[PDB]
Amino acid sequence: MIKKAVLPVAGLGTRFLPASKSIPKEMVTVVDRPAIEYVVREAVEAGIEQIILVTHSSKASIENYFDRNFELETTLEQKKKFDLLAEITQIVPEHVSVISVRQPQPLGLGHAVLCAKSVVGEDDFAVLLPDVLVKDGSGQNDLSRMISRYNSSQAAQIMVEAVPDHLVDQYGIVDVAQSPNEGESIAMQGIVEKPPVGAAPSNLSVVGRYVLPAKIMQLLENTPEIQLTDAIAMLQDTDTVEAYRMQGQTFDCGSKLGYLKAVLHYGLEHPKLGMEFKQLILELK
Amino acid sequence: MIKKAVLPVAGLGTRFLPASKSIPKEMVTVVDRPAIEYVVREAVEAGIEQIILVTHSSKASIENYFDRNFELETTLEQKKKFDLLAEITQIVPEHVSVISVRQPQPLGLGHAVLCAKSVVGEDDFAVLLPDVLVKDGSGQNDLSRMISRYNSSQAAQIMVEAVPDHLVDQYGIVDVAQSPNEGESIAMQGIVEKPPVGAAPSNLSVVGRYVLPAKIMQLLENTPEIQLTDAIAMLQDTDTVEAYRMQGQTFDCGSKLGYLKAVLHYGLEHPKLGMEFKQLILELK
Amino acid sequence: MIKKAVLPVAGLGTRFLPASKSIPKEMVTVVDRPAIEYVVREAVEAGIEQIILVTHSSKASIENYFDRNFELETTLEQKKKFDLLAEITQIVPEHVSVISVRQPQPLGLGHAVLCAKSVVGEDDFAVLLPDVLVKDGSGQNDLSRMISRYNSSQAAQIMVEAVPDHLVDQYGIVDVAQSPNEGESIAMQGIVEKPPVGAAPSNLSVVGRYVLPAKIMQLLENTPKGAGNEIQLTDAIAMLQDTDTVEAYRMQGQTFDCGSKLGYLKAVLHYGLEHPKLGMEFKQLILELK
Amino acid sequence: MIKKAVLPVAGLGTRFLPASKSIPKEMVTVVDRPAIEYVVREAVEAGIEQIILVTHSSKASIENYFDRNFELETTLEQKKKFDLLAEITQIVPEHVSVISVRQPQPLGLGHAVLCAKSVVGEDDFAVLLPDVLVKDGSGQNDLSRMISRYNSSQAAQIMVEAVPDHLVDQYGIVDVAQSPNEGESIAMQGIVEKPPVGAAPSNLSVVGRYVLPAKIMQLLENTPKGAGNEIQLTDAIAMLQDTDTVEAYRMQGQTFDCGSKLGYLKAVLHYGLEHPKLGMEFKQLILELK
Ligand SMILES: O=c1ccn([C@@H]2O[C@H](COP(=O)(O)OP(=O)(O)OP(=O)(O)O)[C@@H](O)[C@H]2O)c(=O)[nH]1
Ligand SMILES: O=c1ccn([C@@H]2O[C@H](COP(=O)(O)OP(=O)(O)OP(=O)(O)O)[C@@H](O)[C@H]2O)c(=O)[nH]1
Repeated sequence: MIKKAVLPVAGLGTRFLPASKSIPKEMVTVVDRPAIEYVVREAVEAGIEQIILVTHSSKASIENYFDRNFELETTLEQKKKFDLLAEITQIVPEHVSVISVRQPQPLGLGHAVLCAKSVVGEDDFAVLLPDVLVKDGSGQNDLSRMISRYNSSQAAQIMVEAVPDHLVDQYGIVDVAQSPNEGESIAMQGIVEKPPVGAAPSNLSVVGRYVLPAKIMQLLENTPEIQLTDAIAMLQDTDTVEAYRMQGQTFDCGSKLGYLKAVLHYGLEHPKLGMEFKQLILELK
Repeated sequence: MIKKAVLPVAGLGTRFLPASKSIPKEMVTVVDRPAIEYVVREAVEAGIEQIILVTHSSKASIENYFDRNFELETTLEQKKKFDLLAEITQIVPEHVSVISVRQPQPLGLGHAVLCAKSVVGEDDFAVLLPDVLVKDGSGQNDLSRMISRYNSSQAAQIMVEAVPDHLVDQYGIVDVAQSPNEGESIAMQGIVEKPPVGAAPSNLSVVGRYVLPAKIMQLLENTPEIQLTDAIAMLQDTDTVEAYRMQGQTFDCGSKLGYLKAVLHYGLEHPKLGMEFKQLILELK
Repeated sequence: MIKKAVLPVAGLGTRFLPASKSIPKEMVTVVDRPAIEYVVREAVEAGIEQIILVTHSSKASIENYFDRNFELETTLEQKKKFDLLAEITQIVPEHVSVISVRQPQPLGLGHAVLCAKSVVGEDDFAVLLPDVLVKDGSGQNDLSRMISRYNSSQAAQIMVEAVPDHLVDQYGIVDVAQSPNEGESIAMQGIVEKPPVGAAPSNLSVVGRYVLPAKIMQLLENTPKGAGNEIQLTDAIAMLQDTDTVEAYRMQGQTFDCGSKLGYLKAVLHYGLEHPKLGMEFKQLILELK
Repeated sequence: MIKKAVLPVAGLGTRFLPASKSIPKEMVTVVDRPAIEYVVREAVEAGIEQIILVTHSSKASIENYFDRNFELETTLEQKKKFDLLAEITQIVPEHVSVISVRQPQPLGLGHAVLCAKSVVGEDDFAVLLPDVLVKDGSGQNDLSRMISRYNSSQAAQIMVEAVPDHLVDQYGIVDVAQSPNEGESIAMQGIVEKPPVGAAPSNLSVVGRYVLPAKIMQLLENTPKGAGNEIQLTDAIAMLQDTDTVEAYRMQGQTFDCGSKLGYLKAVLHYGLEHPKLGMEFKQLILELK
């Protein structure tokens, strides 16, 4: 049922500078590969088949990464390095397609999603914010848990995670009666942006993963900058909308410390370099 | 009904070299603008709303041309040149979208179209070969004549034009009982590629404009290189397929002489420079 | 003798839109190649060895033009188009180097030439404005003549061409005593911008070809007007006047301004006709026009 | 004294895939900036003024890094992030020029340095391999020491570092008589590639930092092996031996090979810890690991 995902990648990264000065914030290297690969992986391992990049003129290198590189391939055949040729050819299955649409101007997330309207048509769809990485410890990643819940419930889904009470002021936070269990959804009434450290209706931050109906493109055409949460509220007035509580862990690769935490955590766990990396950490003091 | 058009632009141009050495053959300048603009114009003036570029890693400059250029725009505001700012902002209507999908490898036109399968879905669609320019003398361009004929007849359409008998050997040529009139279609049985100057079943060359059903994506998955005409033949075995005979004139911007003929002909007729150009020609001898 | 040339190619090409919305002005097709090829050819046929491109972050396609393209070469081999592959491989003699340096911000032509300071060092150099094409010549080209002149005289050289009396307000024209003969120089004491139709000191227009000494870099670092128009080349040449002779060289040849849309079409026509292979078939296309 | 450095940065980065599939190896994030920033910093802190990038047609992002980004600057202004805008504006001292020349085909390191011939001219120059980071130092850095050494002695200088006896087969190691002290040089008579574990002429590894005279360009034009491995730098330095002293300089500091995936992670760790702002909070992330 849910086969399309919008990845809004058009935004420059003022928060991961100068790393992203001359390359997309999404192509910054997490262990041995760009951060966007962990996000595209996440989508594909949860049944996506059309990755829709809403992109900017400065970000060919993102499209290129999921395309074939003639000169680099046919100097891994001139040399005899077919292990590597495997790492640059088979990034996503033959049946997964990567599409591009440009965001003319940076008029917000809701505007980004709306640029995708031509491509999503009547299909429901996932939204995945590339600067957030999500790490699963099971065999069903939180995007898949969330999609199967959309599929049965037919309620829009918004991935959330609890934050310390003293930082609710840094995040979108959901208006929810009771906090659901790790892995399940509750009904939600709306999102409060950056509520003061006293007056939040939960400790559950909007993490940056959504499943939404085609309907919302209409809603986005008619908001009071176009911001997503406005269209999500407008959705309240017709349908049920649930907040999904993730089982996994997040890293904001936008913040310098969230990216250094992603390198450490994803590195300890790399198939090959994990044990040799664990070693390099031990040798430090 | 017919709202999507596939523009296969992934092919390098060995025939317009060195012009296209470091820029796409499609961005070569015809009077005062890239050749791709005449083709996108053609599609939009005939009711297209999703231009689908099947593209290559070397061709960002094509996507860029239909996107906004921050630094160039906001030094036409620092300067006070709003006539020009009009020529770089309003290339295609707000409601026309430009989509990109990459052709991994150059496995032929039929492969190019098939790369578009994710985006076309069940919709019927137009195919427009960018290195051919088409010039109309009426108020209905041959792509529009051809689309309205698909719409009523439900028969796939293949734009054709008559060639001298001594050059049938340079072109795809249609197998057709009688030649239709300029502006109308006949039934056709197949295309013969480059038949010898004796044994052609008509003098009507395949010009490089099609209207096809979604069906053909299935057909293209199952051809004996994947070449379009094979899938078109396979279509014969189920549906009627008509050859449309254009009222207009062509220029192959692929050949050095067809491009010099496009500059002359399109230049004599430029809103502003037409009369000043006509002048420059007169002054020559 | 003179081995180095600065091509300032960092402009956003506002005069030639939308053609240059998304590719350099310098990569516009004149017949069958980009304009920049005709300017590099001209330099090279005058013994220039080092082409110094003062460039902008979107002008990679200029640099790619004089470099080798793997995927393009290998598709030409696979099609056994060997003469073509030989042409797109030898764009510049093998002894010719193409360098790049960035113009950080677009502060005009003197600031652009100042950006080549480190690559020019103590050498004397030509400047070629790439938006001007200069065609025609019996033997050696106008740039060669003007260089042999800089070599003998050791006077800065500024290429000028005679314009009709009623258009001298469209041009920088030079303060000279008498107009020299075609292919000769004369001392000049200033250039006036868009002089008034009545009273201009000659009919000889500044063309966009210079031979200057390294000295000029030090002068470009000490010309005012930094916030108004930023660094003006004519102001630095004015300062050179104070210690050094400066001469106006008069072309034998004929220029074409591929900055205007209408000068571009003049060039396509004139180069088209003279094209060694298409010229005759292109004349044929013209005749057939009515 | 020594004002010029060639950074050969034209490789396709096969050792560091898929990280470098679609961005230069040289633009890989080490903590919070690309690797190339650390190599340019090092050169500059040793009085290098002209950075000469020998580059490939896909390495624009390297050149864009040391240039100004209009759209990026104007979005930083609109967000009143003025300290950041000041940082991304002054990446290199204002007296430092970054030049580019293309390596037409990938024929190895001597062919790359030969591509800088026209920009080096008669000047003596450093070569810095950008895939090697060199950290640490009490006062002036290893490259400064090695340059002041090239200045006094007028002997080609090759930076070497002591490796464990059982790994000398992973390295080019130098034929020296005695190993010098850290921060000192000694005459060397050859480098042997991956010498055998038993018998190597020292434990001092070639690091990828050189000070060479212009002479070497003429030698690089006359070293054989053109079709085998193409032009080898060690072959040209061997030929320099024939007329000129050549010395091995021993680092005070410590290198990191961001060509391997595992040397990259060493660098991130060691630079992370020493990062002037994140170091302490990054140590904190390590402690919390179990
Ligand atoms: O107009 C918009 C806004 C946001 N986004 C998407 O949302 C995120 C916005 O990325 P930003 O560039 O806005 O975030 P940042 O961390 O650099 O911080 P500031 O610039 O606010 O200081 C990115 O993931 C982007 O792709 C868009 O694509 N377009
Ligand atoms: O695999 C293919 C084949 C063809 N095409 C599309 O069809 C045309 C093929 O363009 P070509 O590059 O094949 O044509 P050319 O005129 O340069 O001649 P040769 O290379 O054959 O010598 C272009 O319009 C291209 O976009 C593709 O997009 N992909």
